[PDB]
Amino acid sequence: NITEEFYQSTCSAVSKGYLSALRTGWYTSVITIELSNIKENKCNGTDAKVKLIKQELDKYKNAVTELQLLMQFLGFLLGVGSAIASGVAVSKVLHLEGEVNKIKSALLSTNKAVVSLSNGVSVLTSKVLDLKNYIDKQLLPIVNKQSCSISNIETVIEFQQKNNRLLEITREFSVNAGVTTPVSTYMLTNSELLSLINDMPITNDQKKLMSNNVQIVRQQSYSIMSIIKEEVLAYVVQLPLYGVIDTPCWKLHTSPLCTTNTKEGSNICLTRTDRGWYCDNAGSVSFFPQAETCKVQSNRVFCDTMNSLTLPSEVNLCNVDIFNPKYDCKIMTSKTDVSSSVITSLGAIVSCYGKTKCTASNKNRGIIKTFSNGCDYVSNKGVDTVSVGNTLYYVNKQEGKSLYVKGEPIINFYDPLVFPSDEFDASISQVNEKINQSLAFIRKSD
Amino acid sequence: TIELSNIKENKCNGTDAKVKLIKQELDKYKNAVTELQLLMQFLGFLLGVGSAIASGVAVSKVLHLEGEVNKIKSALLSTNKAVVSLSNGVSVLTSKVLDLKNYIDKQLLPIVNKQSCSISNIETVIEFQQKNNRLLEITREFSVNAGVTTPVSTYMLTNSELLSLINDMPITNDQKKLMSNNVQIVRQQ
Amino acid sequence: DIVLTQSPASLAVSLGQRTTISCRASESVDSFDNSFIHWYQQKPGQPPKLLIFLASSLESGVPARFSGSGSRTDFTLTIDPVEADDAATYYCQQSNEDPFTFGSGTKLEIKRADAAPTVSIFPPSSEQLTSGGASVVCFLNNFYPKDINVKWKIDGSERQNGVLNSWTDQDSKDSTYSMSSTLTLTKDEYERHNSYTCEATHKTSTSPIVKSFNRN
Amino acid sequence: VQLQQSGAELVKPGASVKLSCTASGFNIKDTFFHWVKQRPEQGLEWIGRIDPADGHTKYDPKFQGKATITADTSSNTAFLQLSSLTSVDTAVYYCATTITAVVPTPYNAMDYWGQGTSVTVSSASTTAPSVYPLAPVCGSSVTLGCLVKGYFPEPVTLTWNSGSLSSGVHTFPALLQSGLYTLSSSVTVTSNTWPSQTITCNVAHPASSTKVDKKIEPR
Ligand SMILES: [Zn+2]
Ligand SMILES: [Zn+2]
Ligand SMILES: [Zn+2]
Repeated sequence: NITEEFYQSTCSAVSKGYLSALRTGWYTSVITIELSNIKENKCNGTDAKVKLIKQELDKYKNAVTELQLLMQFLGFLLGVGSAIASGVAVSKVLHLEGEVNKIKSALLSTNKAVVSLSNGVSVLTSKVLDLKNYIDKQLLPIVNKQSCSISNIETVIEFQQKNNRLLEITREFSVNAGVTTPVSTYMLTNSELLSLINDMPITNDQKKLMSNNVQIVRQQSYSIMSIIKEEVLAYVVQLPLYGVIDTPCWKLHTSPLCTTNTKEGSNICLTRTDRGWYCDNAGSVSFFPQAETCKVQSNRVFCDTMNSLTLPSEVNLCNVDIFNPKYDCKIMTSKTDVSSSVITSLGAIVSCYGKTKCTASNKNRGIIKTFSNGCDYVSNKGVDTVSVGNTLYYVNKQEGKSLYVKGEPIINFYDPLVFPSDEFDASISQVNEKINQSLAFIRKSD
Repeated sequence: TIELSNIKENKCNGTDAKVKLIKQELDKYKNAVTELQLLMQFLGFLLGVGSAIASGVAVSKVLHLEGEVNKIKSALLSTNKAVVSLSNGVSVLTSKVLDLKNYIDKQLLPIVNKQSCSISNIETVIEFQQKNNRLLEITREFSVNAGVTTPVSTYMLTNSELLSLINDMPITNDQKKLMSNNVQIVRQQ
Repeated sequence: DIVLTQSPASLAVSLGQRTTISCRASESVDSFDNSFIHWYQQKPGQPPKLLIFLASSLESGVPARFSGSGSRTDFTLTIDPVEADDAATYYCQQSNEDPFTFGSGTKLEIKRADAAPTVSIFPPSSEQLTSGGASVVCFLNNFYPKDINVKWKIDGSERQNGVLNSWTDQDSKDSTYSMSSTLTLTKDEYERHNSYTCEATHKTSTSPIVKSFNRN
Repeated sequence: VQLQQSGAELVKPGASVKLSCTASGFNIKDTFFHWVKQRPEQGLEWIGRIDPADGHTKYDPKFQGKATITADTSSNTAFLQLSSLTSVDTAVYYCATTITAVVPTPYNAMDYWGQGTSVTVSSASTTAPSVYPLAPVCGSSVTLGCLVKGYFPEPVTLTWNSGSLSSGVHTFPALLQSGLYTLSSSVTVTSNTWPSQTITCNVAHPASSTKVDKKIEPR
């Protein structure tokens, strides 16, 4: 499964076992709730049974009215999308004349139908709740039969269950301005969402993937309010569809790499800034700089190409030889020699500088390693916690073998006299350019 | 730990409103169990990268092993608090905060099989949905968060349960008094 | 474990009367509102058949001649009216606590009018005599009550060594018993004597029923 | 619906045996299974129960190590493995479930039972039966007999006229004498039926793979 390599030379680590599930595009469905506009109830009197049904009908009638009022490091390199552009684009089409009537007619006999909208796009539609028929054909008839003092108390409770979902939906949208993420259990129950996946135009491998991770799918989905014309409430559900699946993926962890002299100043530091998730797709490598935004379950990675850059395969060369000519690896430089630790998939990188106390501890044995100054690594095999200064990090206990690639720290090849100490997004070649400009200009004057 | 009974498929024919609620509730419960089974399967840049739940997950991983539950299950059969040593050697305290099994298997379902699914007293169905309610919210919170919740809600750990957990934590009275007077912050962390 | 004591261990009941069986529990077998006691009927050669579940619920397809009662530690099965088919053993069982436990059983016998046996005697088969063995079989069919005495006489003197007796269980239709008595000898010893006699002593007569044959 | 259990078993002392109980008419994933032991002239002993949906089992501790209950939903079959057998394990073993109930509980009554599997623990080898017809000595009705002597182990099956002659039949329980089993059966018909009509004793002994038919013939 998962493995890990720590490169001592550039103070970074690569975890390799993972598999992709990249969100590549969107699927939009139209969800409808058929609900009825009720005429004024003539049930006077405060008989205890009566007050409950009148109160419940009133909660429903207000909820409809409430709904009517409501309808009226390198992250900076990424670029700016519009998360709900697709679903909103579908939502606006539903406003056109007799589009609801088409949807309404399509779901008249079943609860699922494919409708060709006026713009030509065919979308799945679902009737997930039928309060129109329940109220008009079961509840109100029982009220007239029993003259509003219901003999059988269970029918009012049967209504209260049906009505709660419409009340929770109207409560959520009252607070979200009609666009929510993740999509709630009231908007789409778990069984409904699983059912939409079976009917989506994707391979069984994709259907099986989504069905086994509905909670991830749910979190990557949007719920867009659309209309309440006629007797219908309609909102668009925007689902992620994963167009790239099961390609190899790897995560890069990076930490500052500094010289190890104890004197307070005069230390110089260097950090790889390309930390994040890498997944090769379609002959290229997709890079996700904010690895927090990617969600991992088992050994499969769900990222979103909205948060990616599309890079040449040669990026991989930065891990093995940072100075290679084929790709200019991104680095940052400073004189701030602060101690910290980065917990990786299968261990921990410890950048220990200055006078910091740095230790690795076992749950049973106590402290079992004290670090020297510099960037080092420890496997999660014998180690349970790592303590850097006053910070105690627990280590990941995911199983897998890690291997330490010894090497001379890269920072030793720079002398502090010509080293450019404020560069936030420089490269291997860019630092050399500033060194040669600085090494010639100072030398030439003498 | 919450004690659950797995309800097998009920054979209730009939459209009497009483049956409709009982069957509606039993299926509602069965969905939650099925849902939970799906779940088992300026200077900020200088800070450094932790793994917030690496400790909790490490405990959670051990519980997946064959019959680790039986260790837990037998330890709490006679009390609601016990310390269990897991397979990896870790001794962790375990708490039984709710026993829904005994109500369902020995009070509800017996009355169902006895009265041929036609419940006489509507109070038992309202009793059921109230008994059932907390487990339904617990499963909702987990269903929307991919199984990891923060802050810890009152459905996950009631106020008295947490205050009791603090007493049994390996900490000084200064720590217990600190946590006990700021449960709402404790929940947030 | 919960111990269930059933009494009586056996009883005789006439057709059409009502009867009761008791089942007493060691500890209470109640949870909440329910008693987890069950009653099963078992006839020889078959698995048990469930009659009553929980305390008083009659299992579907079971005649409404069976009823159950009781609350905590004391339970009752009643059969009314008793029919000839009801001759069998009855067991109670609790499921309120693990392990599930069964009672030690109550055997119900149907009481009927006395009947003398129909006696048939059979000389050894020609194949068995070829095989070098010789068994004499005596059938005593459709009698009541079960208590009966059989004696084998060879040439007018009693012989007990080698007699093998097997009774059937009470017939579910006519409430009679049957039994098989086989006297097994060696072939050489069989054809050295002439008179083989089978004597059944039964309460249906003071003089025993005698069936015999002479080795032709 | 039907629960069909495997056939009778002869087991060497110290060896093991695995019994099966295959369900027809319903899917075992939807209920609970129990195994119950009944020794001859003994009571019923609950061995344990299983939920076939997830493998969860609960045993009477008396049987722990001795009894292992498993299930396979693929073949809709429940199993009982008995290990390291001694003579006190000679007994009839039953399968059971709740089906005649609105909601199946593991605490519900056992309303359906398999027919039982008869396990005999013995070192003795298998012995085929001798089948002997019993004609009357050389009234209005006549009684004929059939003697099945000296077989091992149980069971044997005996019918009359291939089962079409069932009324007036008495078949007696087998007994051990000198290490082997002996059983007999009588049939009573009107004296006008025999010897006019042929009457044949049918005896099958599966363990020795024998099946013979013996016509009753007058002496
Ligand atoms: Zn930590
Ligand atoms: Zn409790
Ligand atoms: Zn075996």
